[PDB]
Amino acid sequence: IPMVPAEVGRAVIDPKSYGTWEPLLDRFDALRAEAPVAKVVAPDDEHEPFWLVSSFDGVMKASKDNATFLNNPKSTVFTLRVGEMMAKAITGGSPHLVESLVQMDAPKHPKLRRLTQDWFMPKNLARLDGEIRKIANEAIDRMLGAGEEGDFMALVAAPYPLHVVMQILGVPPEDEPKMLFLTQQMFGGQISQIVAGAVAEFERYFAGLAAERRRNPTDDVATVIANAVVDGEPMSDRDTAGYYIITASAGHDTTSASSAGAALALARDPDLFARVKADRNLLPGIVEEAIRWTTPVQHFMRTAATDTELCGQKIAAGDWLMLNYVAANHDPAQFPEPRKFDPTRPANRHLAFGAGSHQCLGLHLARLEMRVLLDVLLDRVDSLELAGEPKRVNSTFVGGFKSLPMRWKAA
Ligand code: HEM
Repeated sequence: IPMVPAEVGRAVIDPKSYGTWEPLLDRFDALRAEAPVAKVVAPDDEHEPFWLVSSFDGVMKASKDNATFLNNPKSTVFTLRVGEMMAKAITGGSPHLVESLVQMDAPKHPKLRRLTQDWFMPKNLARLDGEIRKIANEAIDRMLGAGEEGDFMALVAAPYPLHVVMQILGVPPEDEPKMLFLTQQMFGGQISQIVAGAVAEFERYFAGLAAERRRNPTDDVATVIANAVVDGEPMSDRDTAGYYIITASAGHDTTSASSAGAALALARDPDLFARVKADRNLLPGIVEEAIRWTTPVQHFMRTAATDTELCGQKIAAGDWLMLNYVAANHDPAQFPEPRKFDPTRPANRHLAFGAGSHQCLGLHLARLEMRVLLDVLLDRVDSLELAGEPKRVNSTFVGGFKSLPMRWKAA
């Protein structure tokens, strides 16, 4: 049993390691080369032990072997023992606050996933070009309305993807502060009874939204969810609400982070800014690299179903494991100069969307949201730059930017 070095075991679980970023990257360089599958054990037992998987190859094999590496038995995100208890008191014994797609395994998982799979294809999403473009123009309206200076997060990256996800879920605009509470507080990085209450309110709320989409079906994803048939029957209100909830929470901060990372890289490299300004076909490479370079979803966990080996390391039945995508996406085995923001890297070769049977349902939509936003930005600004220091959020699960002060000149 290889052990992670003590300092690294402390760092990998610390939200501030992700805000800081660089030192953690260095610790992954040293760890991944010596022991890409290594045990993290807390000296005073504040969390259950887990295997840190730190190489691209480890995360890739772990991700693809969904029969061996399960999402349901244990919390799907790293948590300290206290958070796990809190979750179980809130739900009456499950570690999953809400139990949605990402927390399920076969046979239930693929049945529910398959429901929206067609809707999430590029083909179908291309029908939302206009609706997204309208929300991007609204985002850039706010940017330019602020003057020649302001916080890119507050103005553009934070609200925009949430507006897009409200639009595809049929959430009315006046319910925006409820959705933000949902993605910023309920999820995001006797209080048990208020969270239990709030969960139940969201479920009742989404059950009603789904009722309306059964009466008045539309082209959006809420309609697909609401009208689903599983095993000859409709989905329960719990599952139906679970589907709305995951779409919104998987869809928001993640796309905020990569949108932000893309604007950051454009702001810091004005020669690249000018080239994509003149040739928008450069945009897909930039989008893809912003997702890799930011790695908005920083880890997911798994539980081993059975005794197995990963990278020749023995893993015992019921072992908890962290698939660390930050570590995976900065592996020099796959990425030359892993640190550099490089838009010339090829598509569909990073692990920011994971791989295997849970691979991100929304990855085409995410990419599309970013491409559209950036196209709009590029038409409407002649010049962009940083006006202060970019700050990362301190969180272990979904990361991103707290603050992104910039300065620009309106085209
Ligand atoms: C840059 C933006 C995004 C990133 C980095 C990202 C990342 C991920 C990752 C790593 C997973 C788990 C994959 C695995 O376990 O192998 C996932 C799952 C998922 N994502 Fe995305 N995501 C993003 C955007 C979105 C968007 C915009 C939506 C929809 C609006 C979405 C919907 C989902 C859903 C429903 C799942 C669960 C899939 C399943 O369990 O089968 N995601 N995402």
